[PDB]
Amino acid sequence: SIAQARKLVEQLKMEANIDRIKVSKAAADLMAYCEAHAKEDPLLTPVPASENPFR
Amino acid sequence: QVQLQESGGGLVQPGGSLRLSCAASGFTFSNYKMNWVRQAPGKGLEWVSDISQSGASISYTGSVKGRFTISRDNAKNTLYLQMNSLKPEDTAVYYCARCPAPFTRDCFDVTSTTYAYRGQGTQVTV
Amino acid sequence: ECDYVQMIEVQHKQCLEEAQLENETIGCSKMWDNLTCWPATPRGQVVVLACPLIFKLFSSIQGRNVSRSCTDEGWTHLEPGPYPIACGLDDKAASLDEQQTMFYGSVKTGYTIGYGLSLATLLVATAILSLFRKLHCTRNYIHMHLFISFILRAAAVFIKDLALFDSGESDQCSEGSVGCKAAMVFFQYCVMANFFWLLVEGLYLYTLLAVSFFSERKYFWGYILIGWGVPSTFTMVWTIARIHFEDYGCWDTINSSLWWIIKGPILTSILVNFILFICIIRILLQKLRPPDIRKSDSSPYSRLARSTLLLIPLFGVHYIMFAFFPDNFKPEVKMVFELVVGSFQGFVVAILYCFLNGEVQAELRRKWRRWH
Amino acid sequence: ELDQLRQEAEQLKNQIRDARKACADATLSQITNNIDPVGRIQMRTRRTLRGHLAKIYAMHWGTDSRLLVSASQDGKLIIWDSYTTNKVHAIPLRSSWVMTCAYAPSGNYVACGGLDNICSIYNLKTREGNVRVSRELAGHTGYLSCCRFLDDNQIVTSSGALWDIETGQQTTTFTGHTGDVMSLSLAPDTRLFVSGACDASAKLWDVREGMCRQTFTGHESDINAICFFPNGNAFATGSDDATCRLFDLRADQELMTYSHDNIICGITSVSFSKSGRLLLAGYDDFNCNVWDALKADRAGVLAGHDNRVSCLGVTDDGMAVATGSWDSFLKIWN
Amino acid sequence: HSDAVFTDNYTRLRKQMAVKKYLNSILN
Amino acid sequence: EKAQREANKKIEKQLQKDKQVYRATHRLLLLGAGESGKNTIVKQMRSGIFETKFQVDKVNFHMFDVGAQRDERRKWIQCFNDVTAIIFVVASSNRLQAALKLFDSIWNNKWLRDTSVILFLNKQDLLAEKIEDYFPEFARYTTPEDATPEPGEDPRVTRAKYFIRDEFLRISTASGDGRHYCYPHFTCSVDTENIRRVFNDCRDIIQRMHLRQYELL
Repeated sequence: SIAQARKLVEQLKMEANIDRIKVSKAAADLMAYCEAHAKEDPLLTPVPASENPFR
Repeated sequence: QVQLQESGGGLVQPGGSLRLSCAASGFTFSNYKMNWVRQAPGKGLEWVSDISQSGASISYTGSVKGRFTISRDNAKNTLYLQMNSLKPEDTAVYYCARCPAPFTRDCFDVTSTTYAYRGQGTQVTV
Repeated sequence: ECDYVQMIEVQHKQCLEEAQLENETIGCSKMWDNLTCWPATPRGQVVVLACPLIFKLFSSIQGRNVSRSCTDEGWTHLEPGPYPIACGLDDKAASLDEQQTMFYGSVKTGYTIGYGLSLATLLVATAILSLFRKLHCTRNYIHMHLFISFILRAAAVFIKDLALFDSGESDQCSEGSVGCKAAMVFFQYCVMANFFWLLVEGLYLYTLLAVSFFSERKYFWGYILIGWGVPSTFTMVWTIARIHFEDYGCWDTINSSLWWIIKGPILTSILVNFILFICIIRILLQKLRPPDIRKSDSSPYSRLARSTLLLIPLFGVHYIMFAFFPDNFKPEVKMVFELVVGSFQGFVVAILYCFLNGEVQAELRRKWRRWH
Repeated sequence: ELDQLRQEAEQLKNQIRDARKACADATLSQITNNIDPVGRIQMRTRRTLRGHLAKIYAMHWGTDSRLLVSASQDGKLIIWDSYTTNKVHAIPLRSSWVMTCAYAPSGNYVACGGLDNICSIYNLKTREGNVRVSRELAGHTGYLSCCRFLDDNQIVTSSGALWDIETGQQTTTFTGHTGDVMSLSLAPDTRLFVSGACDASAKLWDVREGMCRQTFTGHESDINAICFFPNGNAFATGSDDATCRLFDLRADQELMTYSHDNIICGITSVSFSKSGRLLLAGYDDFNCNVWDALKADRAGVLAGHDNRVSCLGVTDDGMAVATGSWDSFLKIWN
Repeated sequence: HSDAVFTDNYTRLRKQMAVKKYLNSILN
Repeated sequence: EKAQREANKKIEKQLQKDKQVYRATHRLLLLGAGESGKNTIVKQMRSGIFETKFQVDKVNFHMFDVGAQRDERRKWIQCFNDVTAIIFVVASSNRLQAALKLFDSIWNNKWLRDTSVILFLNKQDLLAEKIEDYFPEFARYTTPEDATPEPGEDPRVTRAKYFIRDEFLRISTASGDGRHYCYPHFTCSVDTENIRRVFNDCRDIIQRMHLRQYELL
């Protein structure tokens, strides 16, 4: 399993060089995305029957 | 992540005794049934023993029945395996294995090769 | 036995004419008294002759003779018997008739209330089996068809009771309406259809057990046919036989051979069923006992007994117990046992295969949770 | 030799763990504590599809959110019209052991695959009017578990790979997983895709270069379902440990764990809504749970199904949510 | 069956009661 | 709308006519411990899944092999929960321990607890080997009175074969609870009674299912 171990080490080294932003910024980004499209989600806000295909 | 580390083993005279430890990380110890499996040099993986979640159900293979015993401790998240009256046939690499699914009284692919939920294993020779 | 009252008015009209001869000592000729008429009487001697045949019914004495004269004051002797101008024996066992009619009324109320309870249970059972789409299956289709058969049988029982006994007995004796015959025909059709569906239920489980690799979908129409059309064909045959031969008003009498046309198949529809039931029991036995090796399978014959007990109402094999009896204990045993068990069979089947069914209860509880 | 390979591998894992720990100071739950709760959501069974014969594994919603594809063990790939509950197409399958099915964004092609190790591509609309076999990809060695269309000529498949429809050849292989890959999802930009295998690791692969950009751990059992967030910078995984997890590519770590003590059953299907606020996980207790992605709260319970839930899908416009289970029924919920 | 024999017996009993009552009513 | 309805009714009638034959076909899952003689059985009866069609007494049977699949059988085995039975072959001649563990895993599965298992002891080479060290319990084992050995067979071979049968049954009867049953058999690779044994076992399974439908079992 020498070749497999070398491949795993190379993969880990490649994953070590990626830049990670802070978790708070990503959390805020997803929160803003959810709140921006909240009015466009019929599941979150029930759609009026006038324009609803499934009744 | 899930990881299993085996400690102990070494070189002992035939008919001696030695104790092996299995440490688990990344999951709850009490939610999975645990296994010991040996692989002899030049041979495939061979199941050795199994212990249930609470330790009520404990069984061993017929090859080492009456000689090897297994126990578990959930508080220390560790499993102990005591070997007494060793035999030259028991020269193999030992692996501590976790059943893939929790809260299941059975589990598949314990002795399957390239198993994800298996530890590094230690060589035991006499 | 209404075919005797007619001769009373026939003889009244025959001798209603005025006397043609008045040369006798008292002048008695050709008038009708309460029972008999005399054309001419010799006052010198009196003869003894047999009494009218109307009282032949319910009479233990045959060939009785009484002395009858013409005199208006007395047709017969002063004290010939209980009633002066009647036969020697007229009335007996007064309390026996009252006790018999009381017992018949009691058993009538019993089987009517049993049929009513069975019908009330069967409507809701059929509604549960039909409205719910999940339970739709061939076994449940046979189960709901058998429920409809029982419902029709109970409805026919009620209609026949309304149109036969609730009406005035004198009115029924005087004349029998076409509605009476229609109600009797519907009653016989429903009874035979119910019997034929108990057989179909037995045949379906038998075919299911003995023949595992059987396609029920392409043979369901045959089961429907044998359960419905054959009773209809036999009922129409009996009706046309009654119309052509021995109508005699309402078709309630069974003393004619044509009753066998209804009695014949029904008994068969029981007997074969019983045989099938027996075979089914054997089919269970080998599986109920330890199949491969000996285990601690305590009381397997007890399990067989409980399975038999729960299968009694679905097959209706109990009828074979007192079906073979021609006349042995007919009023106090065959009728009482068979009317009570027949009235409660629908209720027992409904509570055993619908209310106590595991799948039906498991679906009903989740439906109740959904609705509340 | 192998020992120092393992030693520096463990050192690299420790470095990755330390880097992940340093980048994390507060969780998403702490930030979303101050937002209004979603509330209790009621969903009703608007349509029921009963045409199937056996247990149903996978489904894929259409681009127009009106036509859908369903796959059951009877060997029939059924194209349904979700509006009037009228069957559009029924294609017999060579192998009855179909585990996954996909619907093309253009709507002209449909994918199926399973234990036969072969993926079949059919043309929905043709000149002669009957659906035929258009492509037969048999380069895989493990059983196919998921497939997704990138375009009319590019497809991605999950086996326990990238394919070109025109040539029918494996132009890119995504290796690195230790267990059988069970689920696969496509990002909205059709540039990256996450694959979850029979292990705690889920790997993100770039479509073009074909290598594993990121690996995410945290699960305790086999991963069965995966689905990208509508934003495209995050995804959700459902495993057999009765827990759901949310990961993001930018931070490369776990956000929160959706789990309950009463739940001891694995997750088989996850699909985000249009806004991403609902997770819509499918469980083995014959019911689905609606999970709030920001508050880790169960919004509602979908207990209409009688058997194990295998597939759950959400319309592109977020109109209705379809769910198939191990009973031959597909139920539509709002 | 039991229903038919019960019906026949009951209608015979009712007819017998009617006939006996008719005869007893006219004592003369 | 109508243009969609004729297509819908055509597809509905096609599905009905395909269901008329789908319920007439019985699906069986063939499993074995690798080179345990299962392939010889398949050759006697006759790339991901290898399927065999055979008709017995005008009844179709459709058996599925493992095929070209990895040793990780935890996931795809769940696809065979609706099969009529799982024919599991064991080399009775430590592969026996591995076969016992695999049988234990199959028997106790939550998804496979409703399907029956037909156990076959294909390798009847105990006569050649005349085992005791592998299973210490076999030394004190006694032949049960329920055994029915054929004439001309050595008593030790019978003792060993019923010892293996009881070792399988103790796992089989540990948690069977009546929803599924196991049917062990002392068959051989060249034996022609495998088809008849499978036929009888399938008939028994379907009869038991019918009895359970009426709550008679």
